[PDB]
Amino acid sequence: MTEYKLVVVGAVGVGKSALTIQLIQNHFVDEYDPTIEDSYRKQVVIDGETCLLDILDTAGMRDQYMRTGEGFLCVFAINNTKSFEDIHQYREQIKRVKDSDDVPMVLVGNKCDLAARTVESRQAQDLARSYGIPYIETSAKTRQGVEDAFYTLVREIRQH
Ligand SMILES: Nc1nc2c(ncn2[C@@H]2O[C@H](COP(=O)(O)OP(=O)(O)NP(=O)(O)O)[C@@H](O)[C@H]2O)c(=O)[nH]1
Ligand SMILES: [Ca+2]
Ligand SMILES: [Mg+2]
Ligand SMILES: [Mg+2]
Ligand SMILES: [Mg+2]
Repeated sequence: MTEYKLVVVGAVGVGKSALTIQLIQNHFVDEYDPTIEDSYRKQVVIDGETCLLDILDTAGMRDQYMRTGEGFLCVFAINNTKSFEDIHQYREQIKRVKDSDDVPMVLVGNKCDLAARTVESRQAQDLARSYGIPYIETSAKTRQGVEDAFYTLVREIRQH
C-alpha cells in the first residue's frame, strides 16, 4: 500500500518519543530515556487510505537517517522556550538533509497539559506562518492533538 516516512525532530526532552509511542502504542511514557535512533511502523487508515506509517524517532548521525524522510514533525515544548527558539536550527537541518526549501513539515507544541507555559500559542502560530506550515498543540500524556499532529503531517506530504 502507500507508505509515508515521517521523522520527528526537536530538542532534548520535548517529548518526541512520548508522542510517537502514544500514537503507535496508545500509552504515555512517563520516564525519560534519551533516544539514539528508533523507528516504528504501523498500518493505519488515514482519510480512507490504507497506508504504512514509518516513523523515525530521532535524538534531540541524525543527518543520514533523516535523509529518507518525506515529512518532518518539528517538536518543541510549550514550557521550554529554548526548545522553541531551537526550531530554526532544526528547520535549517531539514533543509540541508533534503536539499530543498519546500519540505513537508508541521510545527508541534507539545506538553500542552502542563501549566508552566512560556510559549504562547500566538507566538508559535506566527513561526509556523513564516514557514508556511500548520501549528498544532499536543500532549503525549492526555493524547490531545496527537493523532491530529501526525495525520496533519501525512496530509502535508500529500500536498507536495
Ligand atoms: N506532562 C507531559 N510530560 C511529557 C509529555 N511528553 C513528554 N513528557 C515527558 O517529558 C520527558 C521527555 O520525553 P521524551 O519523549 O523522552 O522526550 P524526547 O524528546 O524524546 N527526548 P530525547 O531527545 O532525549 O530522545 C518524559 O519524562 C516524558 O514523560 C507531555 O505531553 N506531557
Ligand atoms: Ca506510563
Ligand atoms: Mg526520545
Ligand atoms: Mg544536503
Ligand atoms: Mg514570553
